[PDB]
Amino acid sequence: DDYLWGLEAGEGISDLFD
Amino acid sequence: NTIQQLMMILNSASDQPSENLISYFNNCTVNPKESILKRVKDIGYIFKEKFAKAVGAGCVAIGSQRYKLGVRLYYRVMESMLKSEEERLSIQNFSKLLNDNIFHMSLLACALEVVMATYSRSTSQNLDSGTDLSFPWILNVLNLKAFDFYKVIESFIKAEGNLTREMIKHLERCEHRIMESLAWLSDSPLFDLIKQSKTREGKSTSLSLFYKKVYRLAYLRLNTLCERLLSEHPELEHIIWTLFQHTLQNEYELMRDRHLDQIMMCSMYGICKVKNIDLKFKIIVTAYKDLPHAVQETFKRVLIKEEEYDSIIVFYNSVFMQRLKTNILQYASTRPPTLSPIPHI
Repeated sequence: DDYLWGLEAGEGISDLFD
Repeated sequence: NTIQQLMMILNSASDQPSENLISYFNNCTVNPKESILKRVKDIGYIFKEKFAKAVGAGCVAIGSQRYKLGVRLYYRVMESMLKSEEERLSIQNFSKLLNDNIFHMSLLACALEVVMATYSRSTSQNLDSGTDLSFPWILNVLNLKAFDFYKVIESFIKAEGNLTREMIKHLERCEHRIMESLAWLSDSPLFDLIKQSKTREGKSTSLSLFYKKVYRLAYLRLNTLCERLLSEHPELEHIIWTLFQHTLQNEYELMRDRHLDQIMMCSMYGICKVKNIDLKFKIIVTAYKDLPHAVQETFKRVLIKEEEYDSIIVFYNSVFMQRLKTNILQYASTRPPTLSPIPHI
């Protein structure tokens, strides 16, 4: 599948919201 | 995993958050308990009424059911994420995250999109005509922006290991749609993030992540059009990719209210143009239709200046090429722009 798993090692959702 | 698996789990699940989720709330510096519960209830009157106005009062019970399962999915994934996060960085608090209304609106919206999409065709029954609430719909309902929503997709997917391949794909396509146009609309916070970056360095992982996925999607589509129209000239594409890549990054205003694919098609033409390779827009436009996104409106109705739209050819000549004239020519010059690395994996 073409989807790009963009989160590098250990990045989690917390690094996307304040 | 039995195409019914997650929905089975959801139908079995309790409406109230688990002892363990509540435990995460009690360890936050700011207790989010009341806010999450109220949000759930408030978004409920709003989702239920908008949904009912989409399918009709005879179908009021279905809106409630969509909502019920979506909230169960919401808590489920939320708990899943908090465990992954506690483990990921051994902390236990999470007040910063759990008190972020945007985070909570995106998890909910994403959860409602899953329940919504799995029962799509069923909901489509007793619906019909010009009222088919595809994906952006749920964003329209929660007054939530596409760029914010996109931030919860990869994580949401990695957090719910029971998503059907069919659900995984839909979520992925949703993110692609965001990347191709939704995230570049004038009401998109992406522009505040970009301008912030162009200005004061550091910060915004979400923008860096956004672009990583744009470039990857961008290249993929680009590469598909080249394999079809430019087999004779393999050196192109990488050059076309460079202009395309440089444009989204440094000429991002060209993307405002426009489509990823319009900049792509205009990049291919322009580069072939200076490199003395035929390639009429007529050709390009015809192959484009082979792309998963691909709709005619995208090259037939392109934003020119004011709310004035025209053919992608008008955009190319009046805006694109005029805006990038000298950059384009540098590709045919003695010292060609350094080629941009092709997005990988």
